[PDB]
Amino acid sequence: PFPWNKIRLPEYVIPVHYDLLIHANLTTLTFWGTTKVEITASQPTSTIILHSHHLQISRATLRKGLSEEPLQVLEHPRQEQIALLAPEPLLVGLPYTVVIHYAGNLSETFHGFYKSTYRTKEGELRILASTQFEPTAARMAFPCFDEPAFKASFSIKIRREPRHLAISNMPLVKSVTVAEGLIEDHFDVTVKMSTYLVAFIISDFESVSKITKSGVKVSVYAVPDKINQADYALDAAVTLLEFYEDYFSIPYPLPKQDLAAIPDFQSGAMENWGLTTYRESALLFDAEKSSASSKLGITMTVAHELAHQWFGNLVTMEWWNDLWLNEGFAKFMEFVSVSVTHPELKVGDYFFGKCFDAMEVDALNSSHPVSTPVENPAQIREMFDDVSYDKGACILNMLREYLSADAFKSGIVQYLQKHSYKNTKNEDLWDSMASIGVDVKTMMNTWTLQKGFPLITITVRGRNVHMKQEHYMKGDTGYLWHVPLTFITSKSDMVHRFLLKTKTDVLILPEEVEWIKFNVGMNGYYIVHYEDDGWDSLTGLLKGTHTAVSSNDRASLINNAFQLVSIGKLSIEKALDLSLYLKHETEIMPVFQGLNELIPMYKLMEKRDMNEVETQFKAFLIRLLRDLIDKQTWTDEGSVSERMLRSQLLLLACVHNYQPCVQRAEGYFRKWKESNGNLSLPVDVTLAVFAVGAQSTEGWDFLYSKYQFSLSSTEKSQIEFALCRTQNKEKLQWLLDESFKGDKIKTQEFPQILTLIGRNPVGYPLAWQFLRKNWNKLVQKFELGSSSIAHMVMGTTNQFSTRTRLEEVKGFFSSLKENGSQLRCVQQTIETIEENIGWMDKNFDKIRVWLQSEKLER
Ligand SMILES: *[C@@H]1O[C@H](CO)[C@@H](O[C@@H]2O[C@H](CO)[C@@H](O)[C@H](O)[C@H]2NC(C)=O)[C@H](O)[C@H]1NC(C)=O
Ligand SMILES: *[C@@H]1O[C@H](CO)[C@@H](O[C@@H]2O[C@H](CO)[C@@H](O)[C@H](O)[C@H]2NC(C)=O)[C@H](O)[C@H]1NC(C)=O
Ligand SMILES: CC(C)C[C@H](NC(=O)[C@@H](O)[C@H](N)Cc1ccccc1)C(=O)O
Ligand SMILES: *[C@@H]1O[C@H](CO)[C@@H](O)[C@H](O)[C@H]1NC(C)=O
Ligand SMILES: [K+]
Ligand SMILES: [K+]
Ligand SMILES: [Zn+2]
Repeated sequence: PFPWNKIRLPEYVIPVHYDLLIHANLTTLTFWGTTKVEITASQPTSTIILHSHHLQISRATLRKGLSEEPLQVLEHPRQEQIALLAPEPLLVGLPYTVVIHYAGNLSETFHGFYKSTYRTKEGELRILASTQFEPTAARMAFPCFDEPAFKASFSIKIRREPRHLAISNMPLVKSVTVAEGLIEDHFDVTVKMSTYLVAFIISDFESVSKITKSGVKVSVYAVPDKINQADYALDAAVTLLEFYEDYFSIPYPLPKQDLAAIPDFQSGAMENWGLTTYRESALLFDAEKSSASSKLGITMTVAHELAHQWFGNLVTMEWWNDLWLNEGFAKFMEFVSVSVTHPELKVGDYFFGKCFDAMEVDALNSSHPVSTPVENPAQIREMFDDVSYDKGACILNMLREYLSADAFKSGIVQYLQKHSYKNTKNEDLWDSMASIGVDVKTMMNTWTLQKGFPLITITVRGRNVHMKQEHYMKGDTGYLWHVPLTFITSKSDMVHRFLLKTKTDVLILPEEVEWIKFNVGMNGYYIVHYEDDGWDSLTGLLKGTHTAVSSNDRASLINNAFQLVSIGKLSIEKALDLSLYLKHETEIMPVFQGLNELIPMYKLMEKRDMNEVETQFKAFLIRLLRDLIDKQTWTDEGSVSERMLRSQLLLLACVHNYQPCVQRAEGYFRKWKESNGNLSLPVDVTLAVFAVGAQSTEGWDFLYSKYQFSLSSTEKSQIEFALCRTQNKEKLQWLLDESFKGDKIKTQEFPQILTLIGRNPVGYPLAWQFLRKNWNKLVQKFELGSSSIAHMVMGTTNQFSTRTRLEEVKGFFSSLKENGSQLRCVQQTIETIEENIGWMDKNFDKIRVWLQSEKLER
């Protein structure tokens, strides 16, 4: 019988130091290790439980300090634990070293100690071996006390062949020849840290480097054929690292930081201390072929991972229930940092957007509080979602606006200083912020310990402004938040603030107003509804003088109008009437928000027998933006904002067959193709151009023939997108089969390819079938409940709208039993489908008839 029956490890055996030897064979795909960990026991025990997953342990011994003893090894593969059995008890307070020799196979997934491949520009296959342990995979590389609060120092030794280069968290102290054809690289001992942050990579990478003003050596690593795309990320890393050292008032503790581009990577990037890892697409920039969105993306990702060096590495959450302490803060700092470091990106314009994303999931019963209990690996992995990231960021933005920016800054600095090299709970952050009436802790508990967000309802009767709060949920709570409300009026540009702490309250204006708008700049995780003549007043404002409020305010009105349709407070008709203001809009955020609210309506239709209204609805959309579409140049000119807007509108108009866009596109593609790819296309039109070109066999085959050889993450992305738009079912199967096989398109792309095909009007049946027939191998490759699996579940089902379809979805996921039926994402699609059924049963006919009335304009 295994002597320990909990998922969590015992509390009373604590490691202080690991000494890790790793010898990998990149030709036989095998590895051998020797882990030594120094421990002490606070209670007496002759059993030591630690984590191990898929390692074959050959031998385990216990050292006293001279004296050595063999330990009996027991295995519990479900708990992912081994029991080491001592012949004598451990004496309390005395030091012991546990020594374990074991072996493994390089993982073929994207986690643990795993295999990654690439092609040389001369066509030769190349293997490297990299790591990804967050949250629970460290234990697949080396046996350990694999929970984030057992922090320890690490001394890492990698044995390898001369032709390879090894890198890890810390600098290389020395390289020792241990046998003919075998070198041992010794890395310097780390600072105290969590096991999930250990990293190592064995490759033939090349590097470029730059020294910060503070003496940190920053380096980017990539494969030899792509190292000339590292320059932009290197400049960015230096600037951002310098920024944070100043902002947090705590220098970066390590002598070097490396940023490595991995050719096979499941997430976008990872914060391992001193050795941050990235998808190639999240790190490498090509001056001539990369997009504005990709440049924006590299900067933010680097910003994010370097933020983690303080938030996550230096100060770490005690347990994964409080993961948002790492991920919410990192996501937020992206915006804090990059808006000083790269003001030309104007990233603050886009902050709002994440908040609305979170609200899509958070408005459902299947959401969870920011801070919420989890126990097993799949549960822990599911914390890496939009609540921990995006709501975590949003509520911090909210707290920040509520104290000064300086006060906020002071709190986080005291917090980082006090908890340096340690672990925090949710309550520790609040004690810090509470020590800079004002009660931050009660306030921030409402935002972290209960799910969802409030609807604030505004009633104006003369000078009295009645504010009311209740819990927003799509189909009892009595939940209450402390909401920092902001607002502006027709009489002053000055922003007014009210802390609504109660179900209702009232303020008195010094004079009556033509109009009033709440949640200014959308710095608040809540939505607003206006009673009486309120929305007609706001709709009249956007139709007469839209620039009376900001872009961001316009975007928030659009979103809230449609969110309120979904719970019955506003009619679909009044919201679409508001949409009409977009005829005159010019700014990226409200145009994109409109689209975010309107495209999904035709998406639901596309999956039904509804072609008359689908077509009317799409005509209306293009007509709504037609002026802004016709005003776009087929160039790469302007700000990042202008470019992203350009690229999206051109794609949109061409996908909906607006004939002037299409003919131009056809023409660009013909000349491109007839030069055999030699002509340079403007990057911003290339999506639109490839999408049109891929509608012919000639064009699709041609496009695919360039994918083989491309080195540009953007160009590959653009080709992927275009090929997935084909209406030939045999080609959509191929793409699905191939990316899954991973040889001609890499499997890291499969999730998104599966989603784009699920979005294809004639592809959705194929994508839903493929996910079902291939579930087990996909779960093995990506893990339950990773984001990837989550994105696949929702990407293939969340646009369904019928009961027949709901029963399909329910029946499949139920059959999976212990292998997927408890997944949070499955509950989320189900409730999404359920909301789709009712939204469409109510509004379908209303839209049909509204589209007709809106031609009493002709
Ligand atoms: C590494 O992979 C090999 C081969 O895929 C594993 O060895 C096999 O184990 C299976 C299943 O128990 C046996 O039926 C086979 O006969 C084995 N093949 C060989 C060549 O030994 C091996 O277990 C893996 N290592 C670890 C730790 O899991
Ligand atoms: C990994 O395993 C290979 C295959 O056994 C090792 O093989 C060396 O390389 C070639 C390929 O077979 C042989 O001709 C050599 O003679 C083998 N070793 C030597 C010293 O000559 C390879 O060295 C191993 N790599 C690691 C890192 O352990
Ligand atoms: C939010 C993005 C800008 C980048 C993001 N990376 C991170 O959050 C890292 O800080 C995470 N700590 C890495 C991670 C992601 C998924 C599973 C395990 C581990 C990612 O999506 O990978
Ligand atoms: C909301 O959540 C809980 C947990 O799954 C459940 O008991 C309850 O049925 C849910 N409410 C509705 C309307 O489904
Ligand atoms: K400073
Ligand atoms: K969960
Ligand atoms: Zn992160």
